[PDB]
Amino acid sequence: AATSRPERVWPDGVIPFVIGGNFTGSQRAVFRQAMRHWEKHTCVTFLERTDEDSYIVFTYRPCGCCSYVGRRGGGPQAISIGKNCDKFGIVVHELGHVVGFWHEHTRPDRDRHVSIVRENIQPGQEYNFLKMEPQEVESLGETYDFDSIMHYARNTFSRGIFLDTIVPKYEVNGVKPPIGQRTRLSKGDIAQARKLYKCPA
Ligand SMILES: CCCCC[C@@H](C(=O)NCNC(=O)c1ccc(-c2ccc(C(=O)N[C@@H](CC(=O)O)C(=O)O)c(OCC)c2)o1)[C@@H](CC)N(O)C=O
Ligand SMILES: [Zn+2]
Ligand SMILES: [Zn+2]
Repeated sequence: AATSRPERVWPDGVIPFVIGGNFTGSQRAVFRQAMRHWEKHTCVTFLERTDEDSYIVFTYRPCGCCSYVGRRGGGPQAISIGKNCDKFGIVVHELGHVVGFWHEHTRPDRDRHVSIVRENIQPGQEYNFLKMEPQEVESLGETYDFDSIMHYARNTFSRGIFLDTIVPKYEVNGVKPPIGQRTRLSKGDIAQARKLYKCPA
């Protein structure tokens, strides 16, 4: 679910950052490592902000709303981290928003790849499962990525942990594809980010 908006792509892949107060040394290091993980596999670079007008701010607040998708422009933008969402893989996911990715399951073509089980969604959280409108996403010829760091788990926003809200529609390597990994960027995330940022081959 890569943004279609050219203005949201950070110029030259350069993303200035500020780490806010109220984070421990340990948390600050994880933010650095998550950024480095993005840097190792793509042409995106994260720089300590000096006088840039547009930059990200690691903002201490409860997990949830919101981390801005792509470059906002004309000022700072939040990447929001709290006590229950400060681990490496979660920060890598939220940095996925920063670089310009929406959630994978919101791709305009997602109904070919996953079923949404509406009856299992927590009432009031259904809006999180709406597709992006087709003018808002350009997938750059890349296949729907079940292994994406941007993909929801099977029971995200579910009424109960044993109730699925998202079910892949078909098998990959003779098994239903696992979804919701928060370990590392997938092959697909890297390939798609490289296309989005026009990285040298
Ligand atoms: C109502 C939508 C809820 C989305 C929550 C979601 C999320 O952040 N998803 C991705 N983002 C969005 O969908 C989305 C929509 C609008 C915005 C957004 C984000 C940040 C700002 C911002 O930087 N605000 C400033 C204050 C300000 O300048 O007004 C701040 O927080 O300091 C934003 O500002 C309005 C444009 C919008 O994000 C989060 C869940 C854990 N998640 O998945 C994280 O990985
Ligand atoms: Zn997210
Ligand atoms: Zn993708």
